Amino acid sequence: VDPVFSIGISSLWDELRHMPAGGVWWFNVDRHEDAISLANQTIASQAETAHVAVISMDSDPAKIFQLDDSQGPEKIKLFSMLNHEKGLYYLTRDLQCSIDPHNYLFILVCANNAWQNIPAERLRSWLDKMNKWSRLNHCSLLVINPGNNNDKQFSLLLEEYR
Amino acid sequence: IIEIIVVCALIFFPLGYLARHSLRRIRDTLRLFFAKPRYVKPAGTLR
Amino acid sequence: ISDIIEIIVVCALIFFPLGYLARHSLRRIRDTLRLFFAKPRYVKPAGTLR
Repeated sequence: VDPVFSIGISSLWDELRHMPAGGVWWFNVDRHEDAISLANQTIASQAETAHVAVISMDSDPAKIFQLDDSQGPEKIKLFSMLNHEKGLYYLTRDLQCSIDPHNYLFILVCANNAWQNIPAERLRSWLDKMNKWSRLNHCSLLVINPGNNNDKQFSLLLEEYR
Repeated sequence: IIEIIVVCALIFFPLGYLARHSLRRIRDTLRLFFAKPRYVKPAGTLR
Repeated sequence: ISDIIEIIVVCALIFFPLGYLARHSLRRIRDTLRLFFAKPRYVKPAGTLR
């Protein structure tokens, strides 16, 4: 019943492209401009009835996130958070106070090296809470992290494959 | 007297049971109403 | 009349947390009941095949 969302990559097989509602998918990019372009393409590639929203850091999302005039949803919600760990920690409660997450998509475009100050154990706990919240609310979450030294973070993400 | 008190107790016991069963709903509604975003401030849904 | 209303309010007040704790600790109560005797039906242990 819950619709599946699509990633913004042209000529990509649906096996690596389709995303069911109620899970978490992680994306890392070499450059922040690549993150912005991917986020804009994902926004433009979603369905009209899809509920998609974007959360950014250290900027005003109203001036850096756009939609295609010919394709994409009619409207999306723009959210701004402080460049701090507490913002990421409270994200769930803030969005619950703001948006009903059922059949609704998260796109978290973080700043450059934003996930460098997060400790390993707290990151694991946060990921577990996000996954449980996604399953409970049947909501899908996408995180785009522009970073260069996330090899240890990549290994940690691999270890939490469940 | 005692009979009416027992009736009220019988009323309120499943009532509280159902209220607890909707704990998540109550919490969600209260968070919607009070609306305390401590760190994530919605800038605005853009067109 | 007034005392009747007071007593009704008192009973409601005492019995609301009664069911609140009944639902809150329901899982623990079921676990303790399972522990005591319950009814281990259907699946039955055959034996320790060493």
